[PDB]
Amino acid sequence: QDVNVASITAFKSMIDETWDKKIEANTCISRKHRNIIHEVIRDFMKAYPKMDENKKSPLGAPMQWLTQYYILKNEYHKTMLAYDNGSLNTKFKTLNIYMITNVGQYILYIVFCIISGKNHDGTPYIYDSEITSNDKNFINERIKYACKQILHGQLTIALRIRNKFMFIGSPMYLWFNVNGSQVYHDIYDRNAGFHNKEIGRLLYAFMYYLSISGRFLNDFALLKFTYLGESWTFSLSVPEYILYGLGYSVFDTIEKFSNDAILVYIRTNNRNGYDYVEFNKKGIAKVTEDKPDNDKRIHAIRLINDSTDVQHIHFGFRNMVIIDNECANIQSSAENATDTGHHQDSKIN
Amino acid sequence: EVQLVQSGAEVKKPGESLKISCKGSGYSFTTHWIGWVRQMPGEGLEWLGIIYPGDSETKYSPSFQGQVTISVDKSINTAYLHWSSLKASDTAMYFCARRPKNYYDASGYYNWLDPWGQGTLVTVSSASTKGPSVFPLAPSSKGTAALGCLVKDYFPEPVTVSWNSGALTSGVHTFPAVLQSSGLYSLSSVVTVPSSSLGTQTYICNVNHKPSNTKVDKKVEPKS
Amino acid sequence: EIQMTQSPSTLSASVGDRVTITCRASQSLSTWLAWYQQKPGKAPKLLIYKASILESGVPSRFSASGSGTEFTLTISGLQPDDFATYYCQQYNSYLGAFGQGTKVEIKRTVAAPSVFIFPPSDEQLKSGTASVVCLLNNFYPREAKVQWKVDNALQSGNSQESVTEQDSKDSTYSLSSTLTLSKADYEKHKVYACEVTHQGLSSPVTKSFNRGEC
Amino acid sequence: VQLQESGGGLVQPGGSLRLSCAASGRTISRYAMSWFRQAPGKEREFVAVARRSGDGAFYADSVQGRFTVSRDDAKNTVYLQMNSLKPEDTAVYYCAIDSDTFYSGSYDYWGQGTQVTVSS
Repeated sequence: QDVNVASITAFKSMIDETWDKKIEANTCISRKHRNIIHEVIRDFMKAYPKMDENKKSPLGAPMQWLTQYYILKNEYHKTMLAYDNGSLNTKFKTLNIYMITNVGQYILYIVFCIISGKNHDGTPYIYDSEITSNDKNFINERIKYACKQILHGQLTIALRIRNKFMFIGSPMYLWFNVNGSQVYHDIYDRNAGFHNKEIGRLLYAFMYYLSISGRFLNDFALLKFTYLGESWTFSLSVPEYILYGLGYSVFDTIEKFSNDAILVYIRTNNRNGYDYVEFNKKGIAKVTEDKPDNDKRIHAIRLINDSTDVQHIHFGFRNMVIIDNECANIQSSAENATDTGHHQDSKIN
Repeated sequence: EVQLVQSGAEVKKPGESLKISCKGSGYSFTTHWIGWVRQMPGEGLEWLGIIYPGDSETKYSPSFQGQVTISVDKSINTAYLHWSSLKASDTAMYFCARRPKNYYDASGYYNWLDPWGQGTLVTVSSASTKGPSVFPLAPSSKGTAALGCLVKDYFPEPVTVSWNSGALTSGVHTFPAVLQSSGLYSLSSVVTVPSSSLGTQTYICNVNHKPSNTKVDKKVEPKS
Repeated sequence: EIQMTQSPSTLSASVGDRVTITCRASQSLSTWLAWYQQKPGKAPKLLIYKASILESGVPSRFSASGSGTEFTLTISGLQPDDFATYYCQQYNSYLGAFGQGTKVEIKRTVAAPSVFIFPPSDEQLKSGTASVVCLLNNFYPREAKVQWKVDNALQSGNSQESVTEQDSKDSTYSLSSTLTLSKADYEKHKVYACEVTHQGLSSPVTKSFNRGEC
Repeated sequence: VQLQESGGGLVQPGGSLRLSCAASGRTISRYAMSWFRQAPGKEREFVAVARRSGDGAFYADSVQGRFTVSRDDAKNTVYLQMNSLKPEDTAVYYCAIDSDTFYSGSYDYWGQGTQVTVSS
């Protein structure tokens, strides 16, 4: 198995640093820490990336990331939970959504749940004896439940603490047959407090975009991402909170279905701006620059064409499509997206 | 207040169609799922499937998909369970129950609500209505003696058995009927009595089968 | 859904006892487990939901706890109307499978069965079938073994049992076992025997007859 | 498979004894274990059964409230505490294994018994 110990080391250091850091009103997860989280989830997936032929889902659900049968033999899972004589597992066992007040608690709880295949209620996403089931009624619903609980749990914290910007996404494989509009309306129609402009703004932005742009756009797809067989399509600009939230990388397989220009932002630069790679033609868009370190790495795409609904153009505005590293200045809607700062940026090609 | 009222007992043959009903009152009928669950004789409980009455969305257990249809008539607050072709193995008690619209949400799961319906017994047999044959279980020639009546091959339930037109009740056991592979029921009724009474006291079982308008009175004596 | 294991299948207890029924699963159900009570001919009745919360109206002698993989229902002082069958049920599902059930019955002193055998009547033989009936009367506890031997050959698959409910007065069981043969088969053999084992019997009890003898 | 009873003796009415049966050649934790007794010129009669731990103890009506059966699975041993003894309790007492794990009373293996005498 391909086990990237580097992201386990970085994750451990992040939790040590932030364990007793109180979540205040504007507290957010830094670029470095977001990239560590992102790496951890992707490395977890890569260690045991496919189901076994004798134990697979006839619905095509990716059980290798959803069941104890696979996760307990995933060497990345095992190495992470055993790291430092199991000290993160010891801390993890003290946590639940209702008592979390600190950054490191929040990150450890959300991420260890995901890379253990556990809901916040402690149930596994899917049961082992259900791997081979063709009953879509409970297979699809279990995954909707798991996806919604990742996001709603975080909104429950944000509302209790009155925090604006903490955010970890539900990774792309947990959207198996999940309707984004229903997720959004289910959660927001049921809790008026989540609508407060000072509560859960990146969670809101992530779910809102997914409520208006479905996973598979068929003939309207302009872009397609694939990581370990999990695909996703887009026809708008793709903000960093989407790529970070879903666990996609600008180094994954990216296919263009139109001749529209895209600006693929990949790293911060040394003049307070960002460096991007431009692609134009149909076909595979391959970033061949070195992968930036966690301090500097960005994942974001601005799509340029003449047919985007005016109400959706703001997703590509510079200071919305990339998450501000100064927490209080993060943008999350058309009412505060701005498009200044381009002087500081550079086309790499 | 809240009630789920199910339709009456059914007696059917294999291959016949059947629709049973669950009438919900005292709550918001269109916004609670109705589920159907069955209990075969002497067994536990097994779900068949559920329906959301507001838009008739259905979810069937794979064991029953394609073999039953669940439906609703909103105008009369009624949910239905339908077979186009019954099997003898469909003999069971059928219950309905209601559940909140969001039986899960992002914070957890919600149980089925009380009260359930009272149950509808469905009996599926190739038999037609048939009165019992009654045979003596004669007291052994070998201070307490047992004797009885074998009540064989009747359909459908129930049979009632008295002894000596009700005068003899002490020591009577009338066993639950057993469904035979023939599709007919059979049972025994026994009574223990003093051995010294066998020569002097007359024992007669009275076997009543209302569905066939049959009453059999059978004397039980030692065999000569 | 996942397989649950409910135990014991029969719990013999007295009014006033503290009794515990257990349900286990190989993976966590969190709190998504209910407990039901069912009496003969009636619908199940909810006692507990969310693993430990009493349904409204349920008496406080009922309580329950859960760890996710192990769940216990405790009746702290059985009362006279608590003899019934109990089921756990998972409900983190659009359906929600039930456990196998636990019958809580009235405990009493051991009584070995009185055993009686009845040959087929001449009238029945005239119709071409022979029913042979074995009676086990007024015994406790419930477990018993009843074997038919025809000319000392053990029979299988040609008998059916029926058992009464616990007697309303003395709380014993009675049981019939009926051996069914064709007239032709019945007349091919001589010795018909019912052999009974029960924890209250030191040695099996056999009752038997020879076909055609009085 | 050996069963050896012990702990009998002679006691005065109102006295107490504790019988033991030690099993060897097989672990008995999986089986009900019963006590029976036989007085001269009478048939053997049931006294008590300890089913598996958790499944309970059951008693004859002649000993209720006076005798207690129990087991020590770790020691492969069963016990019969006998209190408030009466002359009519005089008998040889036997322990037997129920071979049927479903408790039908398949008593294949028996001890040779041990003598109890209650006499004024």
